Amino acid sequence: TEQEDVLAKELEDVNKWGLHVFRIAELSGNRPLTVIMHTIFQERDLLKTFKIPVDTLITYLMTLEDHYHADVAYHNNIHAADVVQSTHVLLSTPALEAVFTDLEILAAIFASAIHNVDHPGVSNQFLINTNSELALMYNDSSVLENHHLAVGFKLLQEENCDIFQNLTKKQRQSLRKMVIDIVLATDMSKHMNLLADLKTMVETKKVTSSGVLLLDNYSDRIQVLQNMVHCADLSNPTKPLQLYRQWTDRIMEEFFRQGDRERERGMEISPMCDKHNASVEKSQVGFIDYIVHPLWETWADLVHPDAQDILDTLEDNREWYQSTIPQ
Amino acid sequence: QEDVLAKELEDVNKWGLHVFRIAELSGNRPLTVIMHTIFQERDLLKTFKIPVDTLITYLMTLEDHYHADVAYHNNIHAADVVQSTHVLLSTPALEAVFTDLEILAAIFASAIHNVDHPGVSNQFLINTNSELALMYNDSSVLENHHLAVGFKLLQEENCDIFQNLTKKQRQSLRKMVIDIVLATDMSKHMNLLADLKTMVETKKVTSSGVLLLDNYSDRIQVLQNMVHCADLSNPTKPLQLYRQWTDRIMEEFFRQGDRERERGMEISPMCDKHNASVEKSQVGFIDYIVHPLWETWADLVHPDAQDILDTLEDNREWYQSTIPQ
Ligand SMILES: Nc1ncnc2c1ncn2[C@@H]1O[C@@H]2COP(=O)(O)O[C@H]2[C@H]1O
Ligand SMILES: Nc1ncnc2c1ncn2[C@@H]1O[C@@H]2COP(=O)(O)O[C@H]2[C@H]1O
Ligand SMILES: [Zn+2]
Ligand SMILES: [Zn+2]
Repeated sequence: TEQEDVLAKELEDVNKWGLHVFRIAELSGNRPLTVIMHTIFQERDLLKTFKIPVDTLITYLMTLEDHYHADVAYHNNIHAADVVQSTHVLLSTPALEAVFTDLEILAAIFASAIHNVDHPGVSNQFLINTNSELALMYNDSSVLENHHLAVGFKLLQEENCDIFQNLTKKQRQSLRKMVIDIVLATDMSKHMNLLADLKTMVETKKVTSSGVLLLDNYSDRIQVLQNMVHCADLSNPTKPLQLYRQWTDRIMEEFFRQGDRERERGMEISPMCDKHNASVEKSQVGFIDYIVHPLWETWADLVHPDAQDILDTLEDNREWYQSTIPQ
Repeated sequence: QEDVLAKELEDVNKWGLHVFRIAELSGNRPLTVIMHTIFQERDLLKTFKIPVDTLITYLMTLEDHYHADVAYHNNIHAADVVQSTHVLLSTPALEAVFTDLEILAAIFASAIHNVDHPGVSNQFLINTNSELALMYNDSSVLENHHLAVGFKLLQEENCDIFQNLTKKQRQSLRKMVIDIVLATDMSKHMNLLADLKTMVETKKVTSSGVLLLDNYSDRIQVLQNMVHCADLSNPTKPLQLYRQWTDRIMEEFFRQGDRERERGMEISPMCDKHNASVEKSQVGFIDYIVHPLWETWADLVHPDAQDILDTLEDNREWYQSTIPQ
C-alpha cells in the first residue's frame, strides 16, 4: 500500500537526467506516461495556465497510454514517458530560460507524449516493403510519424479527453501545427538534414544580454524544438549505463523480432535485426559514433555549457561498449 | 450511339476533345472509355500484359469513386486531365523521352489524381477539423487521399492492372505516381513553376529540337509539370469547353462558400456568390497562374505548345471583353 509513497518519492526526480523510469513504470502499475506527464504538468503549472481539468488530463493520459503496445519491447509507453521527461529536462536548460512560451512548451511535451503511439514494433521500411495498410494510407512517407500524430490527436475526441478544451481557437491552431512539425521531424530519414540545420544555427548563433539563445522567427523556434525532441528520442546512450543497457536490450529484442519476420518472408534483414549475425556492442558504438554523438555534441554547443555532463556520460558509455569489443 | 461515341473518340489525340459529349455518349463513363481508348492507342495492354477485363474492371471501379454530384472535381475532369496528359506526352519535343512504364505512370496518376474529391478544398477540410485533415495532419490532405484510394482500388477483385509488372517496375511506378499527384497540390505551384523555369534556362535539346533529360529527377520533374499543366488546362481549351469548365467550378466554389458562411468562417476567394465576379476571376486566374505556367512549358517544348498558348491568350482577351466599363 505504501508503494504509493515510493512512487511519489521517485517522481521527485522528474527534473533530473537519469530518472528511474523503469522503476516508475513498475511502481505505477505500468502507467509511467500518465504519472510522469501529470507530474510535469503540475510542476510547470500547465493545468492552471491552460485551464485543464485534472480529470480530463488523467482520462486522456490513460487513454493515450492504452494505445501504446505493451507487447512491443522498446516503442512502448515507457519509451514515451522517457522522451517526455527528457524533453522536460532539456526545456529547463539555462540557455533556454524564458525563450519559449507556455504554448510552445506545451507543444513540445505533448508531441513527446504522442510521438510513438500505436507503434507496431516494426520500422517504416518494413511497413513499406510489405505493402502494409499504413504505408498505403500514407503513401510511403513518414508512415509511422503521420500515424502517431493522427492517433494522438484523434484520442482527444474521446469522452472527457480534450485537454485543450479551454485554449483559444488561435492557441489550438498554433499548438496543432507545432506538434505536427515536431513529430514529423522524428522521422530518421530526416536526421541528416535536421542535424545540418542545427549545426548551421550553432555556427551563426546569437545570444541575448543574458547569454540566452535568441530565436526571433518561427523557423528557428520550431527548429530548436524539433531537434530538442529528436535529442530526447535519441537520449538512451546519454543516460547512466544501467538505464542505457536496459533500453538497448529492449530495442534489440524488438529488432530481432522484426528480423525474424523479414527472414520468414524471404526479405533482406534490416541492419541490427539478424539475431544469427548480430554484433550488439559494435552496433552501439556505431550508433553513437555516426548518429547520437554528432547530434548531442551539436546540441551541447548550442546550449553550452549546460549539457556538458550529458555529453560526458555519452562519451563514457561509448568507451564502455567499445571496451567489450577488444577480444 | 455506340457509333457516335466511337467517332468522337477518334479525336483522342487532339487538344479540345469533346469530353462532355463523350461523357454523355458513354453513359457517364468518360474516364473508362477514354482511358481504355488511350491504353489501346499506346498498346499498353499488350506491353504490360494487362487483361482487358482487368483494366475495364479497375477503370469502372475508379470512375465509380469520383462523385457524380460534384460539379467540377468529378470523373469528367479526371478523363479530361488524362486525355490532356496523353496529348502532352505526344509532344514532338518529348518524343521517345519516356519509357512505357513512365508513360503508364503519368496517365495512371492523371486518372486517379482527384478520386473521391468531396467538392471542398484542403483549406476547408483543415479549418473544419475534418476526419480527412485529421488523418493526414493538414499536409496535402486531398492529394494523399486521392493516391491512397487510387492504389487501394487495385486490390479489388480483378482490378490489379499491374499484376504482370515486375516487383521493381511496381515499386518504380508507385513512386512516380506519388511524386506526380502530390505535385498537383496548389500550395506547391510557385515552387514547382520556379524549378520549371530553372530547367528551361539550362535546357539542352538535339538538332531536331528534342528535349534531353539526364536522370529520374529531370524526367519526374517534367512529368509533374506536365500533369500540373493538364490539371490547369481548362483556359487553354476551345472557349466552348473552357466556359463549361468555368461554370462547373464556380458552382462547386459557391457551394463551399455557402458552407463557410453558414459555419461563420471566412469565405474563400471566389466562393462568395453574393460578391462574385466570375469574369474578373478568370482573367486573374489566367494572368497570375495559368499563363505563367504555360508560357514556361511552351518554352520547354518550343514551339510545340504555341497553338495551346495562342488559344489561352484568345480566351483571356474574350473573358476580359465581357467585363464592362
Ligand atoms: N539504444 C539504441 N540502440 C540502437 N539504435 C537505437 C537505439 N535507440 C534508438 N535507436 C535508433 O534510433 C531510431 C530513432 O527513431 P526510430 O524509433 O524510428 O528508430 C530508432 C532506432 O533505429
Ligand atoms: N476554370 C477555373 N477557374 C478558376 N480556378 C480554376 C479553374 N480550373 C482550376 N482552377 C483552380 O486551379 C486549382 C487546381 O487544383 P485544385 O483542383 O485543388 O483547385 C483548382 C482551382 O483553385
Ligand atoms: Zn521514439
Ligand atoms: Zn484536378
